Amino acid sequence: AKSARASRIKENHQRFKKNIAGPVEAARLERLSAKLMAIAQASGVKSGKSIGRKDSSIVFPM
Amino acid sequence: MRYIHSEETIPVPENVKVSIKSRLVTVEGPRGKLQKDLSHIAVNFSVVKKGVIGLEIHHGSRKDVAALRTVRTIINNMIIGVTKGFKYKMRYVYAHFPINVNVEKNAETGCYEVEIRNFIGEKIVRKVVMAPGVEVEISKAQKDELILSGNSLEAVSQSAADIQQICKVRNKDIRKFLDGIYVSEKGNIV
Amino acid sequence: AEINVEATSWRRVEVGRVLKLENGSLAAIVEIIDHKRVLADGPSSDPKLATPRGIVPLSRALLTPIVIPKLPRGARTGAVKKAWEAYGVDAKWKETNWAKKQLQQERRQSLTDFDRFKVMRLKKQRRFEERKALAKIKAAA
Amino acid sequence: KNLGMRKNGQVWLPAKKAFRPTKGLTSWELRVKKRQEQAAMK
Amino acid sequence: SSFESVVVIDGKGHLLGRLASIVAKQLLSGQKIVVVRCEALNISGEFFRAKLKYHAYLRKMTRYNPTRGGPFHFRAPSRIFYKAVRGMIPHKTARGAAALERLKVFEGVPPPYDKKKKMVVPQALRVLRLQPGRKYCTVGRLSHEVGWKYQDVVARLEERRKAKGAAYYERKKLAARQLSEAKKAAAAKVDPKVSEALAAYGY
Amino acid sequence: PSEAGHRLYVKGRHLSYQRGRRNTHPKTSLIKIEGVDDTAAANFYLGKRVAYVYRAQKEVRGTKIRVIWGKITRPHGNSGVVRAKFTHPLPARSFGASVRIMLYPSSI
Amino acid sequence: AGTINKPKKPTSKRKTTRLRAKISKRAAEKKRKERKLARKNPEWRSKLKKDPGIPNLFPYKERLLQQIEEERIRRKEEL
Amino acid sequence: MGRLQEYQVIGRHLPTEANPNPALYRMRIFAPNEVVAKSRFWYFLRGLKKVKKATGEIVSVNVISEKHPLKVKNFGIWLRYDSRSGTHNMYKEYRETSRVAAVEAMYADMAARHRARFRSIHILKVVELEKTEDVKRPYIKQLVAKNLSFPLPHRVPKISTKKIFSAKRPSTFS
Amino acid sequence: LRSLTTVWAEHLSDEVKRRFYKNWYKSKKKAFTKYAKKYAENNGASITRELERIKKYCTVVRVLAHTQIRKTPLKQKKAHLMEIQINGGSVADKVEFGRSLFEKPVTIDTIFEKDEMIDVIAVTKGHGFVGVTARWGTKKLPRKTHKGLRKVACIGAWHPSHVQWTVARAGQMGYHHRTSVNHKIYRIGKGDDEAN
RNA sequence: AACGCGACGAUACUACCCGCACGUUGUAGACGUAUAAGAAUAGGCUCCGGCCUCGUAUCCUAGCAGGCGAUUCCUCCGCCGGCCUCGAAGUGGCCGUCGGUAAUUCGCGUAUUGCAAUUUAGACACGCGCGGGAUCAAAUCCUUUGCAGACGACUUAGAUGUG
RNA sequence: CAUCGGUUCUGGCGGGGGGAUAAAGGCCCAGGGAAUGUGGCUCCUCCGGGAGUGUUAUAGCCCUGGGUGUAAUACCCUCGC
Repeated sequence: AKSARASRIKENHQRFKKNIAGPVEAARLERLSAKLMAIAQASGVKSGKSIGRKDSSIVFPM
Repeated sequence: MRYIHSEETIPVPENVKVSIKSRLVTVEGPRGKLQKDLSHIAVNFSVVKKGVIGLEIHHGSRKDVAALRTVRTIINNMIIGVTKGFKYKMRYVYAHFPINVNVEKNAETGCYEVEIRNFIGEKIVRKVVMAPGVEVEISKAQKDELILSGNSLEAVSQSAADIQQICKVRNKDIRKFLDGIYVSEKGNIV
Repeated sequence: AEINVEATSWRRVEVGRVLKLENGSLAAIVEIIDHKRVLADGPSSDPKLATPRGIVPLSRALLTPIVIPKLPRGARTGAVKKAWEAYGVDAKWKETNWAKKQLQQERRQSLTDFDRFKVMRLKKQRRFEERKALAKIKAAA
Repeated sequence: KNLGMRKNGQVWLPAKKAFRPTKGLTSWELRVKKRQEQAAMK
Repeated sequence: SSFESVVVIDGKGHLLGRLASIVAKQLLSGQKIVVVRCEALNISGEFFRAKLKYHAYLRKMTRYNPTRGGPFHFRAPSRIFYKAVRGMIPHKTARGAAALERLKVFEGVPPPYDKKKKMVVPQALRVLRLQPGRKYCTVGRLSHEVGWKYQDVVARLEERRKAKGAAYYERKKLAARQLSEAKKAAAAKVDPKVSEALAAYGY
Repeated sequence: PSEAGHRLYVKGRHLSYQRGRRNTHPKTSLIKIEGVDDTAAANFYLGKRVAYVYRAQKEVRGTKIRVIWGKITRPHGNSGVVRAKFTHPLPARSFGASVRIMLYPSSI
Repeated sequence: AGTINKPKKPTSKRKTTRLRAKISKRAAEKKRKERKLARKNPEWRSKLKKDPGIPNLFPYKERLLQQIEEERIRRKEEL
Repeated sequence: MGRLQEYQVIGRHLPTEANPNPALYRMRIFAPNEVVAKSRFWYFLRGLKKVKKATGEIVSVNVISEKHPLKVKNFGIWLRYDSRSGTHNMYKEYRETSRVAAVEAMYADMAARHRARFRSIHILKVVELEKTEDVKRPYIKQLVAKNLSFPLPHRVPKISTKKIFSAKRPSTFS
Repeated sequence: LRSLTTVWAEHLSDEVKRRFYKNWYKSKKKAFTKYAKKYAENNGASITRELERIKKYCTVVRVLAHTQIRKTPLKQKKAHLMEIQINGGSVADKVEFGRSLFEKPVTIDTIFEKDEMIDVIAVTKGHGFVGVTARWGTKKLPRKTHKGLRKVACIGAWHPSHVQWTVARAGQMGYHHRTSVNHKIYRIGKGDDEAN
């Protein structure tokens, strides 16, 4: 028997993933993301656009 | 024994440009452009004469002196590839099941792809991707022949070797089952 | 058929090549014994640059950019001295950058405490002038 | 073009020369003289 | 010979054992050492010899319990260099432990060591030690093939750091040009006697 | 105002006692002087007084800082390490600590 | 072989005192036995060993042979 | 084997009533000093003429200095060395300025290439090659070539071993 | 991976504030009260700054989500909160998607779909202290075996002079973390559907 | 990792933060404890002219442990504030205010620590004090739960409620 | 700290002797010779340099004898500061 870690079994699984299961998973992902998108849509310092500092050590103490 | 000085010479044709910097040899010609990194070999490059490249090794052993011949042949093969090119003709033969060979060019990657079907009646489709810069065509003058052409001899010969090795007969008498794709001719395009 | 090659251009161990030894003296190569040792002679009138005729290991020496032209192999000290004075090896060695660095090292080694204090003060004055020049340059662009 | 056939089929391979790293140390006439002297000695 | 607050050493191009011996001697003498870019360290000999030595290392483990007492196989390049250093120090003594606390090892150059001077050790430099033609391998490549997981992250961070260093070097070249122009312009305004006094002194 | 230093001594490090492979002798210490890398350079510092300066917990006679005094006796090895003899042997914990080599007694 | 990926048990180069002493004793016994066998040896041995002579690549072998002829002629004339 | 010198050692057998004027024997010995030279001389006479040290005397020991130590010369050395297979001839060539330097280079060469010690090597002849055509070995024929000139690639610079750390990476081009 | 910042919504429910307490009935329930003010201070400048920090520096974006445990018949009032990774799109897309998803209910059928295999992660049934026969499935010793029979006869019969870690021993059985894969969803039924 | 780490929430006090006031407080050990290209090494650097063994270099370096007043200079340094910037364990750049400052020269002071005795001087952390600014929290026992359990531990609930 | 004594480590300086009265070497004198042949001459070229001829010429070298010379210096021994 060919093992689950066999190179030929891995190549067969990769071909199956690319040619058969992939489009189905992509279409399901498109539908789910569309529904969840539908739910989700249903001075620099003083404005925060400039990222300022928030309000054990790597070096020896000096 | 360490030999004080040893040298080799490579002639360059008139329409060929050679540029060497940090042992990175770039050879350009009518057919294209090739590169090769030779930094793993200790060699001093020079221009001894107009159109002649000189290779020198100083205080080297017999092994180091002998490596210069390999460097010379590699650079000469690059020059021949950019001047005349390299061409490998392959033949596929069969007894009962005709081998179906389809050649396409992948637009995204820019490489040729060879699909082999019905090898001794097998249902699997063998797919072999050529090295970039290698063109494969189904010949029209002869029956059941592929032609692989390019500027890199190593790439062309390795693509031919991959196509030859993908159609391997397993668990059968090879005196009786003679099916396969074999390299039938090697030469230059020009 | 044009070829562009960029590689290393070493200086060569040859007859007439002047070596600088570790003591700062000079010696022209008269004969090459092997790849590690040569026979060398420095017939300089300056005692700092003079070297007795003898075997010099190449690991103990450095290749100067001076080559005495048409120096015969095996030539004795009189002929080597005549070629040395005719070529003017001492003047070209003085004009080279290695002897200038050696002279700077000797001048800095010969200093005293009062000398170092004056060096610091005069360097501070020159630094004031250079700082004004740099401020003027940076204010311009 | 090349007229002869190469055995392994790599027709692009150049006309190689013999690997003699000690080539050019001694001349032919001196070697002939040494051959005569060694023959007389033997 | 010099005494420093800390010596930051670029680990690129250095041989593992010789750098480890020199660093261990410095640590026991009392010098604080930081080593950066441990993924770029070098081991002499062909790569499969180092790979075989690490697999032989991986063989050893406490049989009755691998969670205690066993040789714990650290896959990171900084940890490999740390193991090489620790094998050269009496680490089971208080003095050896105190010498080990004076050492820091990292992959890449984390800040603020990216804006600090990195020194080299010529007695451990591979270009100055190995004979030409002898083969050598990379500790980072060995680590990647024995199970270290952060080769790509360190590579991306090093590329970002090198781009920032390129910008800093452009500014440094501009400053050097301006300094040369300033010295040339001010040379006319310095007192002449000051000039030949400094020239005779050698400055 | 002034902004220079005040150092009139040479820095050194206390390496170890005089020892074989196994036996150690605290009566003699090994000192690495900064910038001293050979025996001819170490011969300058022979007879110089060297001080090991350390801190204590209790203030005695106006200070918490104690000093062990000694002198450099002879060079050691080939790399400029010197041998030093102190009034009391230096603490074994001070392997790697710093010492001050003075310029006195001076023969310049 | 898969030595690199899966090395086997290492062969120790560290010696043991018992094996060192045993090897030393066997070496001493072997040299004593060789002395006894050389004493008892009935193999024929020549009184004068076969000298190899003068090498051919020595450049003055001809002058050495001239000297040998001249010395033998002089010795025959003196005797 | 060391800073050798060439000694002319002349010795003889002690005069007797039957032989009032014994013959003198002279050898050239490469030895570190005169005691070793006389010991080697008596060893060689015991091997050759069956003259023991107790029945002989040393007439003279002199130092033979090189006539032109400032001239580069080629030397051919004919020797016999002992391995466990037996005694083997060897002719070798050395490029030096003195016979003593050639002999020390020979001793180091035999030690490096055949693991031969001082006791197993007999120096049978040391000659100075008069002409360039007398050179046989290629490793000296390449050195006596016309207009000899070579570069020195990959020279590791001399850095003091007491300077542990360097601010710049060195270069191997001079 | 290192967490850089977290940005919370302005209003958090009581069932998710119960997660941050052990004695919620005694507490003043002060949690996130000072945090809720920074949405109004400087027009949420700190919130926008942290969102921009996630946008510019981060590579993995995860929402924080909690259950509405009050709609279950469970007596537990404290809700479960977890990080759910946003996959797909760019980092700015993930950040904007999560910020738009703040304070909103996400239904199960918008994350998973019928006829899909998923993975289930849970802690298993607890069994307490269990002997080797049920903990490891060892063969029972014969009847009336001395010093017990629901045991392993030899645990260390060879060298080393130790019990090895691979030998079956009595101890805790169950209550283990498990991740089981490839479970097919047969139906996603709606709560408001009276005929699901 | 129970002596590896991160983010976040709420933090009552003698708790937290800010200014200065010092430690019979502590630390494998301050004394200028100064200095970022990358890359190659059978090749590199550049101001594009040339340069490369070499850090034996560069910066800094004077004044009661460094005063006072001038002469004179617009050079260097430091603290704050604004705008940008820095996520590998997050910090630098520009501008502005203020304070200090021999690049030149001079006057007044130094003594007596008595012929040397660490040159008590730096950094980080900890603590006790004031004078101000800011904030009014949790956990455990107990009762309960059985998704748990030998006992501990664990999942829950206990403040008005969908208890 | 200075002046001493005992023991010891280490640096430098001034002399004497020996050998082939070192061997070399420099500068002169008188001979002899050769090539990894200088100049010259001839023949080819890619005009860059090769090949041949022959004994110092528009470079030099090697061997012998002599003078300066009891030269200097290395090495060994030795008297001191």
